[PDB]
Amino acid sequence: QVRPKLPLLKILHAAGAQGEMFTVKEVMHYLGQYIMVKQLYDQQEQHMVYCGGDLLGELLGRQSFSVKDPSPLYDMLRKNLV
Amino acid sequence: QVRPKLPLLKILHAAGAQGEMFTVKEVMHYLGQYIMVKQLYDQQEQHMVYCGGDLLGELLGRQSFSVKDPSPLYDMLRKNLV
Ligand SMILES: Cc1c(Cl)ccc2c(/C=C3\NC(=O)N(Cc4ccc(F)c(F)c4)C3=O)c[nH]c12
Ligand SMILES: Cc1c(Cl)ccc2c(/C=C3\NC(=O)N(Cc4ccc(F)c(F)c4)C3=O)c[nH]c12
Repeated sequence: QVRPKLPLLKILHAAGAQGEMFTVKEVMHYLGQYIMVKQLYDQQEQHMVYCGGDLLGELLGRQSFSVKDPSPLYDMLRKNLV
Repeated sequence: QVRPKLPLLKILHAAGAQGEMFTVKEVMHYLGQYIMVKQLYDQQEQHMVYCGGDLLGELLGRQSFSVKDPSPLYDMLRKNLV
């Protein structure tokens, strides 16, 4: 089981998660939710996430990532779920 | 506002919608959910919706569409709303 730190719960909750303990599938569904509802992906680079000045970005530290290559976010997730 | 038809009413509900009437975009937005959660998009081709055999397929009439060129179910709402 995974209890994230506040900041990511923050993206997390904000995509309608509830609570503190979680799974990794679950942590991946809400971050997807978030990107989809925040509509953060690129209308023309459909796999590219643009989260400049957006709290994901904050948490990832990049302004962009590709989902076709998800590493930098794993290193977010490798970093953030206790 | 729009009265979605059962077979599209089928698909909305599958991604946790409820009711009989919905706006365009909540609607636009459940399809969004159906597709995300069911992984209808191709992981390499992310703007690409691989849906044959799925309810969505035939209701689109099809086996995919380009989420860049949505006219099939922009067309499939227009005949399935309301
Ligand atoms: C990378 C990534 C993550 Cl993580 C999460 C969501 C997305 C994503 C989402 C969408 N692209 C799109 O065009 N729509 C609107 C849409 C809805 C239903 C239709 F049937 C339809 F044709 C069009 C989207 O929801 C594109 N990349 C993503
Ligand atoms: C076209 C279209 C429609 Cl219509 C609806 C949804 C999508 C879509 C969604 C995803 N692609 C992806 O790789 N994930 C996983 C994911 C989870 C958490 C993250 F943080 C993340 F970066 C990536 C997705 O959820 C990609 N194209 C779509």
